[PDB]
Amino acid sequence: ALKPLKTWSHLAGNRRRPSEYEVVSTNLHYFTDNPERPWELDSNLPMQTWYKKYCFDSPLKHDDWNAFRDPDQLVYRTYNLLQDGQESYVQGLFDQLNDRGHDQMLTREWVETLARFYTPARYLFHALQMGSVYIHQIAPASTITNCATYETADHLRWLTHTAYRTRELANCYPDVGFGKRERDVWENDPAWQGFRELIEKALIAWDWGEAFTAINLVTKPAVEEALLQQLGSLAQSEGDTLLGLLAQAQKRDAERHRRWSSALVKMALEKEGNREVLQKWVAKWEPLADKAIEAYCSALPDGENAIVEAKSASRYVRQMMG
Amino acid sequence: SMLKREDWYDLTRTTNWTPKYVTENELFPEEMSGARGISMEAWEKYDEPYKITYPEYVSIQREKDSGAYSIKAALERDGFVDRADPGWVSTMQLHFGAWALEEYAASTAEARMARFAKAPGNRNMATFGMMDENRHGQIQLYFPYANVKRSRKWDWAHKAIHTNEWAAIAARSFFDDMMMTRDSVAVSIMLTFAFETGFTNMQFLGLAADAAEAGDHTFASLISSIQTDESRHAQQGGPSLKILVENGKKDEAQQMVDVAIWRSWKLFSVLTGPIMDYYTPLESRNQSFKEFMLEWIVAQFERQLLDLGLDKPWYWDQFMQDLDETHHGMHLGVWYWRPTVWWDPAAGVSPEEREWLEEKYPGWNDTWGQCWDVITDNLVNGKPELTVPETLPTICNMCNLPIAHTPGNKWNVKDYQLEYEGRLYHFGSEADRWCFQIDPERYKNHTNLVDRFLKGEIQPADLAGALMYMSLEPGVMGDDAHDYEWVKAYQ
Amino acid sequence: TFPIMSNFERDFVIQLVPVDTEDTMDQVAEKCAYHSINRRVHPQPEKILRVRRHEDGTLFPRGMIVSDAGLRPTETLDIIFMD
Ligand SMILES: [Fe+3]
Ligand SMILES: [Fe+3]
Repeated sequence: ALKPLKTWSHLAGNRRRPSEYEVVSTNLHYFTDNPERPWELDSNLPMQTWYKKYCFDSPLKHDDWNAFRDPDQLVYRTYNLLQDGQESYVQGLFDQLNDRGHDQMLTREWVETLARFYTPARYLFHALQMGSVYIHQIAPASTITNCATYETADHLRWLTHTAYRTRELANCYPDVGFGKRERDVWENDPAWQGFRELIEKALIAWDWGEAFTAINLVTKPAVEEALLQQLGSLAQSEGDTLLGLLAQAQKRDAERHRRWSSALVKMALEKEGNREVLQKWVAKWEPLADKAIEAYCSALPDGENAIVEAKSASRYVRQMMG
Repeated sequence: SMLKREDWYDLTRTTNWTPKYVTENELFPEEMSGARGISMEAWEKYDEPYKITYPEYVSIQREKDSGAYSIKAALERDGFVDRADPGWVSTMQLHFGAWALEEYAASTAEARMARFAKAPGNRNMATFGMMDENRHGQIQLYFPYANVKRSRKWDWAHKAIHTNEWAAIAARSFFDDMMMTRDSVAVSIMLTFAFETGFTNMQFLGLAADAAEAGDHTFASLISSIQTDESRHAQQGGPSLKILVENGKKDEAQQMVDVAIWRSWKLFSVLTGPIMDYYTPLESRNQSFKEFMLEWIVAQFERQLLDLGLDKPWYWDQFMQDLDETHHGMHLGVWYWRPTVWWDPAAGVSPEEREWLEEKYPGWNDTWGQCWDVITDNLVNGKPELTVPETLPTICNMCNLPIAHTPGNKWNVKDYQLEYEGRLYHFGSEADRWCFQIDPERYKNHTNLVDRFLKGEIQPADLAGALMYMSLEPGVMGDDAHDYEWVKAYQ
Repeated sequence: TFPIMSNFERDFVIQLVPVDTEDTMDQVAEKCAYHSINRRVHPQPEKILRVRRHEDGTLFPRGMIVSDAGLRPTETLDIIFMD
């Protein structure tokens, strides 16, 4: 007979007893087992081809993508503990700011600034939701996939906060057309038209290393600095205490996505030529992120200073990774 | 104060826009999205009937795990597992090996829908679906891991799907076709409607009665937790069908419905039936595998299907008939070929088991009972050796299962062969063959285990060679659950 | 050498059976029997083992060679009891 093991056979010999994280997240994708024929069917279906083209054949290379570990070590159980806690905090804020009548106290120029700069963001957030959900279904290791996992449910979290506040805001200001106009603002407004082309175009980069870089490394920071950091700085000096707080609460999600991106980038630099592969993709996409961030921040109060801080905080993200 | 859900919930799935810097076909390619010439506007007409929003999800689901992990930590040092019936130990080893990575894989099939659906309501419900399946695979690895020092076979909760053991190939074969290689809408249908709504939702309720009846409260709490999540996601296929029936596409919707139920049925007749009729100790049966099918699965299909504007599959009557046989097939296949699976199949043919079997299925002893007559006489006669095999069974080219059917006095075993581009294919049913023929580009150059064998790929090319090919070694390869203890009733 | 698929009469299962190009219906039948008689089927020596093509029900005569039967590799055969 084969003898009973202390852990799984793929974790045997670690010096150290595997964690719940490793126990439930590692070495779980099985399409990577037969690269010449991912799925147990004919080797020429479109999805066999999609997966060989965009997963296996990606210029970003490593011998062992299953060695990756999410530095926050999230599993589903932990993720709901953390986010039920964060949402008690954010729903408490909605509850109690409403009780006070916070929305009734905002100036009319602010109300108008929300309608144009704040609530159409439901579209930009659903889009990074899709973007990160694509990364999940093409990444080469289940521990990578899991990070896009929890990140996607965060993007849906921000969509959600927005749907809700946008309704609260139409209740207070039935004539602004909150709820009715975001699609147009998103479709037609110049302040939106650099983000929109950054993400419509990034949403068709199918190479898992290219989707990664463009969603995580370049689009999400330009979106986070424009929409969380600078619209919520602006909210806060403008009297909108709720958005100010909201945005900093969602930035907590964004910093976590960055901790895992930064770790993946670390693991990529182990292999020669990966940096160059990644620097080339950043340089493809960065110009569209500079467009985004100029169209947006320029239309905001204090314009050029918003542009300049967003551009360099966003770029300091990637700086910090090599 | 807080808003009422009903008041703001649409704005959460008001997320479609008209693309500009890329084209629609570029944003949603048809091989991923599968929108079928139906418009973004027509698809927005899609309406999940169970709403759920982010913060509800996380608080509700935090407390589903609080409970389940709590129940498990509480009974851990009691070790029920070491005292359980061995057809029950084996039901759980089969469960975890066959479903735990397939649960995880389904988050990608969920993600497929999440990215690529043109129904903004599917994209968000598929994002909670994606979550659920993440949980399901994670928990159903965490639970068995508790048992790893008891037996190498519990390592197969992880390892199964990384193997070319035949049952594993049969599972990947199902999942890859239903949910890993289909366009957004095909998957909503094939997977969430056909399989999850149509089979696993009830299977899992039953599965959970049986845990609890067997004294296994950890596994009862486990399975019935995961089952309370199936609705929020299994619902996704319903509304896609309605939109395809209402635009020019009833036939296509029909055709995937037919495909996916046959295939679900076939997986089901090997994975569930064998368990209900032979491993569940006799006095703990309710109803037969067939009674369960007619009361809880089949009625519902006709119900769903009718309200949808769809028809019963062309195969329905035959299907009806096969609830008398197919699993008796897959049972005898498995026990006979026990060293080739990762658990210990339970024969289920004591005298008392046999009169149970006779009143559930009249004819049994006349047909099934025969081979079991022979095999029984052999171990009574110290010839155990003729109760293990010497060749491989013929494997279906569709479900990747043994071709099998009524034996003894009403012998009806048939092979539904098809020659296609210079290759002979073998099919266990008219339906298995029709799944192939309606789409042979999907299946053509796949090779089943027997095929591989015949082609040179399994080396040394003998039984031991095949055991090794399949990653099976003594200590995992399967034997008689109750260790031929039941042979004694015959001497 | 040649692979075929034995549908043994009153067994539950079709099985893979190697035969030789040089056998006879009779010796084919016998090679099949190894896998079904006294494993899951009872001997009928009142009876004769006949070999008939599964697809169109054609009976091959006891004496005939595999090599003149015109079988497809893996072709399915009925293995029957008459005289
Ligand atoms: Fe599940
Ligand atoms: Fe499910």
